[PDB]
Amino acid sequence: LDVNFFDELRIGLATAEDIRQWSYGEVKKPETINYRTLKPEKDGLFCEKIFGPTRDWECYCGKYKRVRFKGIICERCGVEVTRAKVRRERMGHIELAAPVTHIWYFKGVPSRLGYLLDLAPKDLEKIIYFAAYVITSVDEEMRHNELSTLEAEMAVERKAVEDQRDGELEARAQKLEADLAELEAEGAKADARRKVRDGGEREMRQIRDRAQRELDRLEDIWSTFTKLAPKQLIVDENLYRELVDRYGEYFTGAMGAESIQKLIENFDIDAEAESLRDVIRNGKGQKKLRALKRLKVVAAFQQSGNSPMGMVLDAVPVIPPELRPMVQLDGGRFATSDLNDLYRRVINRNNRLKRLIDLGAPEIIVNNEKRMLQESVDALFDNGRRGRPVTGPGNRPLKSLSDLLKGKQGRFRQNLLGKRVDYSGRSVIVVGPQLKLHQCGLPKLMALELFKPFVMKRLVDLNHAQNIKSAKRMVERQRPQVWDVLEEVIAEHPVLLNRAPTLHRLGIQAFEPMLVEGKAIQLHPLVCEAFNADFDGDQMAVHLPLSAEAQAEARILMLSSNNILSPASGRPLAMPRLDMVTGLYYLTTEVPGDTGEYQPASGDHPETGVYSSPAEAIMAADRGVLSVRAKIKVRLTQLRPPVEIEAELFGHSGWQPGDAWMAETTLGRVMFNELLPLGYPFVNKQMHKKVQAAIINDLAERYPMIVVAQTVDKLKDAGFYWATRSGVTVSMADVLVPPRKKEILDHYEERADKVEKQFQRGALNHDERNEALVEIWKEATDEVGQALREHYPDDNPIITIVDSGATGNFTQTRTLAGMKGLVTNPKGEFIPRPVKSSFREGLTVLEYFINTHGARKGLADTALRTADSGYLTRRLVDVSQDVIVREHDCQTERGIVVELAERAPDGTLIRDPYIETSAYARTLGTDAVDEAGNVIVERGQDLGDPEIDALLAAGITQVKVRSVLTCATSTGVCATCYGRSMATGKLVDIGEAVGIVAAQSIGEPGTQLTMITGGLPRVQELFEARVPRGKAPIADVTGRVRLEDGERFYKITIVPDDGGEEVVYDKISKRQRLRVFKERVLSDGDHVEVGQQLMEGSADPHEVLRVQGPREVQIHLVREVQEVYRAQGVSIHDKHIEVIVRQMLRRVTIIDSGSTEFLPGSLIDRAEFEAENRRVVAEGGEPAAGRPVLMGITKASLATDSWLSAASFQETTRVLTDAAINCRSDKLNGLKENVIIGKLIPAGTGINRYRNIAVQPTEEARAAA
Amino acid sequence: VLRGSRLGAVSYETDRNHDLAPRQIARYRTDNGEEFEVPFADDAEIPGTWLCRNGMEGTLIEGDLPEPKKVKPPRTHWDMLLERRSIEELEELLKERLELIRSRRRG
DNA sequence: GTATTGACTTAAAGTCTAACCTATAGGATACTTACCAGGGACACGGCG
RNA sequence: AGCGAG
DNA sequence: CGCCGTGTCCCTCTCGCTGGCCTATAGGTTAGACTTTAAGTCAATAC
Ligand SMILES: [Mg+2]
Ligand SMILES: [Zn+2]
Ligand SMILES: [Zn+2]
Repeated sequence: LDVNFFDELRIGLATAEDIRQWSYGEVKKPETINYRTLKPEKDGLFCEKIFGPTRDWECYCGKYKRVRFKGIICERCGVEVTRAKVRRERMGHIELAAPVTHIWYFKGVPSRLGYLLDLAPKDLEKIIYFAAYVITSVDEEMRHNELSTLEAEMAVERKAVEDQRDGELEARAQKLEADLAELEAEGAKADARRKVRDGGEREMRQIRDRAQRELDRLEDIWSTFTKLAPKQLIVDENLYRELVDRYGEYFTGAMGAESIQKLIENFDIDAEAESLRDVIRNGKGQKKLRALKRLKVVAAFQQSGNSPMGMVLDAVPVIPPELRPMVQLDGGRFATSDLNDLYRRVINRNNRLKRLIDLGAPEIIVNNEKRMLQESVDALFDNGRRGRPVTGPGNRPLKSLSDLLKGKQGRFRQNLLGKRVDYSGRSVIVVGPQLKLHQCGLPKLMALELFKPFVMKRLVDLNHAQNIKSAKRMVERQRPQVWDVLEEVIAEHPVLLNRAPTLHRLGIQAFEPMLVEGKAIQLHPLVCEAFNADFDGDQMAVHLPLSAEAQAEARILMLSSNNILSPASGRPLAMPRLDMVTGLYYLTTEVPGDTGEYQPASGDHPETGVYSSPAEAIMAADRGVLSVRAKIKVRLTQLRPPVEIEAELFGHSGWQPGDAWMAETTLGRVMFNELLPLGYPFVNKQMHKKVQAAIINDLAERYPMIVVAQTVDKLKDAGFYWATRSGVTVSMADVLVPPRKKEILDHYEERADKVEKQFQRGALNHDERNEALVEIWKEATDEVGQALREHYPDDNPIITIVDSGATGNFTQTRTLAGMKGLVTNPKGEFIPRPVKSSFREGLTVLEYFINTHGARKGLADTALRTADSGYLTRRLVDVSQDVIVREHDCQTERGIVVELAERAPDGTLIRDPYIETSAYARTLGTDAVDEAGNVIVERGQDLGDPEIDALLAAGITQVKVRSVLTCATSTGVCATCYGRSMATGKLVDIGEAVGIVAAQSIGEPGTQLTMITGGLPRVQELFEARVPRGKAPIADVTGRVRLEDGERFYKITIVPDDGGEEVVYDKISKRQRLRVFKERVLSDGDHVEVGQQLMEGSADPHEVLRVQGPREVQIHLVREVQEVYRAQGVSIHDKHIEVIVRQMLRRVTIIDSGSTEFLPGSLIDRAEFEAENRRVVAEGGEPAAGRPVLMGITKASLATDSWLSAASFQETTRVLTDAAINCRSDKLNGLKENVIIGKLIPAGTGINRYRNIAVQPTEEARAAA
Repeated sequence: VLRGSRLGAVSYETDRNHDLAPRQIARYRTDNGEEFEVPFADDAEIPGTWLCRNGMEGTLIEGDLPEPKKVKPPRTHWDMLLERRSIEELEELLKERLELIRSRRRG
């Protein structure tokens, strides 16, 4: 109905009564349509009488028609006359002739049916598929009382079989007497008599073996009866039949799904649950473990009022026909839905079962039919789960009813969270440098097609068209007059531009579209790095916001000129790069001895280098007098001087717009400083990439973002102009080889030859020689690189591009000129040849072949890595959906300590290297104290660059800041604890989805992390909390490390200072080398602390958590992830990893239930844990002890309270099976659930405080108007 | 595009809830004591038997009760036997079987 | 222009008759069992 | 299936 | 009652383009024309 009356979405088992209450009929015949008239057939799968009419408002024959007969049913055909779209809504149901079991609750490991009934999965599969009988009832009373009468009968029968046995023995004796009489009365061979006698005694041995067979056949059956109890499986139906004919009463046995039905019927959940609870409480061991797992399914059917019966089906619901359409494709060729085949099979087998039971058939045929019906329902619900999948034409599996939901191509992920949209286009992008940062060229044809609903209206209003259809005709023929109207419609109507993949937020940005001539979207050069879009065919898509809210969001939140800083680290993303950096570096660089320079020589003439104003400087530049890169002194009267000269000449209130000063700089630096705002002081620095980035950072921090956008645009223009004028170009004469190359190659080939000799004399093995040669040639490559670096002039276009920060590193320059160096084996090792030639010299054939290995390996690795990083990003987004800013402040005292500078041994504070990503953009939780003095900066400060400067000046290192980890608010986090928003540059808003931003910021730099595990796999196993490969154990208690030296192992024993119970470590492998504890490596009998890693590598986060509480595992995780990301050279603020880590540590393991519905081993949320403790302290206190646990991103995501998000995340079938068993209601509170149900997400502009803002004119405005 | 169709069609006709044809809800009762309402139009005799949502036919619950008759059980093994054998030989075989069993029990 | 009657022809049923589909049955020598990944996590049976 | 961008 | 081995299940990036046997009976359905009837049409006329 309405997305506001959508408070909850409950899932549970659908009993047969519910299934036949949904149904509007029963599909009784396995038919779809008529072959000739091509109309729905009666009682068929597409029956019009059940699911409604194929045409709006008609009965099947035609008697009743049109809306005037709405809600009626024709008495001839029985079709209800209503809208045909109800065929997408009404369901049917097949009434199975015999019960079947839902496959989801049988095959899905763990078998929930088995756990409920305590039947082994093999036994359940035997019973359900008619391979073994099972006993469902036993009259213990009549068993007990007749245990003597039937004992008497069995004694009689045993006596009779023994009597025939002894009669057979006597017959043997008589025949043996005859045989011996024959043997010893007539003349025979000495052995022939013994041959026949042994033959006869062997016949009697066989007779006694038959007697033993009978004794077994009777006594085994009696024993089987004596222990006959319910839920006992009976293979070898011969024994079963003998039992039924003999002790048929005293026990009831069945076979198949109906037997499980009877078992569940005769199954009191309360008593079983109570017995299981007693067993888990009193017993222990593996028995208790199996008991506990069974109580996760036996409790679910108790806590809720759900029957355990929904597992066994008596009716199968039939999906509405239009969800499985039968369409007449062009050419008449009909196209089934692949589900009508499975339904047809089910109905055929059900009807055949009905007929077989009606006729009266031997149990073999009817049981085979029942097994087939069970298999058909299984295939309908899940193909290929048991046995070979049911295949259709072409030998392909039939798309079952569950395959529609699972996978990347399933329904939850291909049609609900991601959809195709109207009002969208795609085209190749071409750079437009004449655009402004908030503009994008939009091809005329694409814009006209996108906006044609609007253009039709406008050219009807202008009277260029008479009505809407005429206007549409003009648009379809692109009449010459519909282009100006287009320009009038497109005005200030933002369009979102997207480039797949959207690795982060700034991959969708709203631009004010401008019309361009042909077929290409003109993108601004600056937003390229935001999109990661270069112009070699990088198509991108354009979406058109329609509603007022959509336009407002595109214009305010997403405008490209509003998104300059990266949300990950806050560094500018729209700053100039490549050509513009080269242009600005060329413009602002100074070259001594240039034309027009400044010379102070006297005695013959004045300095003859000084200029009265920048206008005169540019006039001189026009003449061949003054270069733009020549040191001069100029009189400046419109650009503010730097802090030192300002404080000297002005001191206090230097008002620069009018005052004049002397600037000893180049003209290019003056021209550049004219691009920056008026308030910005003179820079007077060569503009490397780093310097430009720092300038833009400072500008964004101090000035409004509009000023930032305009300054950035002017910088782009100047950079392009002076990159054109820079004359950077490449030629084989601009690539200089080092002149000492041959001497170096000879000097190192001598060492290589010495190593080869040494190998030839057996001095060292193959591996050692390979390593030595690798080292030699590595040193050689280093030396030739140094020679090349020192040989190059500082003016060369190659080195100028590399060393101006524009692009490229010096390794590429060395590869181009000099020595490419060693090359990687296809396996991964280093080939020791090596490639001893440059790319300017040209590689030989074999050198090129050796080179190709690593390049192909890298191109395959890049694909696999982008896949892995995308998967990790998906997991990180899904885990932290529910972390969004809710409040402004917790007022929580708890905080995290950050070290900042480190005290020098001689005494000095050196700034910590990784401080920009740790302490910046954080809020102080506790006031800073310097030498027990006053406060340098108190709590509740953004802790920006001036703050850090002041702290380092004071002489204080550790400071307590507020972080999401120690955030007291329960739902999401708060603005203050989260801190400053890196993108916006100020305190975060009260609706920001910081979880999504954190996930995207962590997962975008992946695909640039060049994978102990040390790259993307390391981050993957850190977030997943998996035990690492290099499980390096850490100490448990402060003590002395009694170390040994073992063979194939070690023992890092430790004798504590608690003196308690010294623990030893296991077969710690010899390959793992010892760690460097503080300078001295771990020495035998050395005092270690509580956490000092003993062996090299990583320590599994779980152990460090168990040993040091949650805070130290938090620090360990953040430090390890940040170390992995720094090792490659990527900067991510610590707060994003902190958000993810916070999401990982939110649950507690239950050790003691207490007396409140808490299973041992259950992972329960800490907030709910505390709430239950508060509820239980009163009315009798039974504290349920618990212990912190570190989950992973996948486990933490799939444990959410919403089944709609967990199901759409991963393992849809398991999630839905468990949710159905538990009767879980989804409150529809996260972002994924709201997206799925198509209602406003509770973040950003959708929260309840911003959405229902009341807007009205101010009273004075109304009075004026 | 392959451009398929579900057959049937669409009909934009301004939905009316005001002037609607008169209806007479008719109750039917199945075998398993389940009532079922059916909105038939007044200008048509209410049928005496409806295949209800239950999946089994139900008669009208008012009086009437026409109670028709249908063909007896389509066929039967005995009937098929009587189309290839007569009574006298079947009786003779029954006597042979009876005497055989009597000899088995008492001789 | 707007009030009528008297013919004068016409499509739409409404119905009876005929053929062409449709549900169904049957067939008697004898034949008797069909057909290339890994990587991680969890659960079940053996052995000590 | 081949193919493009990352 | 632990430790091990084996079997099974789920996962593995986004977007985009092109085109490749026979017979016999009984019963229901429709098509086709005949006859009737509501329906559309024309001519003259009076106020
Ligand atoms: Mg590209
Ligand atoms: Zn009808
Ligand atoms: Zn907080």
